[PDB]
Amino acid sequence: HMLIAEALELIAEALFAIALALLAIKKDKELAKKAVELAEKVYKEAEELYKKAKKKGDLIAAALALIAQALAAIALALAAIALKDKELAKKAYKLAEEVYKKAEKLYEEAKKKGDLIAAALALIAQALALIALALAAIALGDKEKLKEVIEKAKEVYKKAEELYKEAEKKGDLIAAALALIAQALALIAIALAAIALGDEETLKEVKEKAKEVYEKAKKVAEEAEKKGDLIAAALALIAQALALIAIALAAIALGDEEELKKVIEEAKKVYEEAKKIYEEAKKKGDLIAAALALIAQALALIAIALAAIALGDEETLEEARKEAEEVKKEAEELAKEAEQKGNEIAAALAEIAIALAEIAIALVEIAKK
Repeated sequence: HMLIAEALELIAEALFAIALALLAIKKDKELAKKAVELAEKVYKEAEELYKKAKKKGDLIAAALALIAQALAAIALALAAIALKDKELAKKAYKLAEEVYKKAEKLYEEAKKKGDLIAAALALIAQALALIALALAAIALGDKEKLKEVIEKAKEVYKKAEELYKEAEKKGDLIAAALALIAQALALIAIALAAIALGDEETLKEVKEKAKEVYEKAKKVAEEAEKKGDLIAAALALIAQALALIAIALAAIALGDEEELKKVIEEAKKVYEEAKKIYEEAKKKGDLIAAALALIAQALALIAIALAAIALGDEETLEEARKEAEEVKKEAEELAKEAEQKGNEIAAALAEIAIALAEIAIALVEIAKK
């Protein structure tokens, strides 16, 4: 359980570098270089953790190590846009390609052994790596690289759909929710690539397919709540928020103001539902499920922030910023309670919610002036 908690801490550190790169978009070159140095350090540390997890046979810890590697490449690509550095954008592209190739081998090994949870996490690392490739290709202006992102992301979407159906037939609702997370992240990679290419039809297909993921995640959350699995229910709410982020990105490029207003309404329902799961998880003592509920709250506020910025809704933007600070304070209290009871996994997951809430705050500051 120590290798899993170590990888989750590296995930939170990678998200901290993303917020640093997002804040540099203030237009500060030295701030963008500080986010670069943190991203390369997290990438190297997660590489050593991946080798240790593979040496011990912990496929779950090895997959989480690759997820931190993909988030480190995303921060490197975001710094490339702020610095206009094509040489550094090429390095982020190369590092993201190595994560995609490593996660592909791990997904095959986990599928043959029956570990559906580890296989779903490997697909999440592939989808996150494709987001880094899309951002790096945008900084380079490579139309050939943008088309490769769309083709690879379609393979991740198809692999996650087969894994979701297999997990649903076996009753593994945790792996089924993780498979829907990889689908929503893969659609985000396509949306970013289709925007730079100006593909209206592909953006229209992302919107309808993300709605299908949103409806499937609502069914998993209701089934997990009936069985008493609050961990799977919180993961299903995370997939709901990530699917709404993909719909917002597509509605932004297509100029669908009515769809953006529906995203805010739906994301508010996910945020309120995640608050009920948090109260139920804390009452029964499930600190891992409670931390995942705060993660779903932060992602739901990110979807609200993106839609309100494109709509110019300052009242809703101010509301999401206030709720983001409330999530950050609650996660700090949960981290103290988790370490007081020796639950290092929940303590690391609470740190991920803090970094996610800081990303939403950075998004609000980006639109201010």
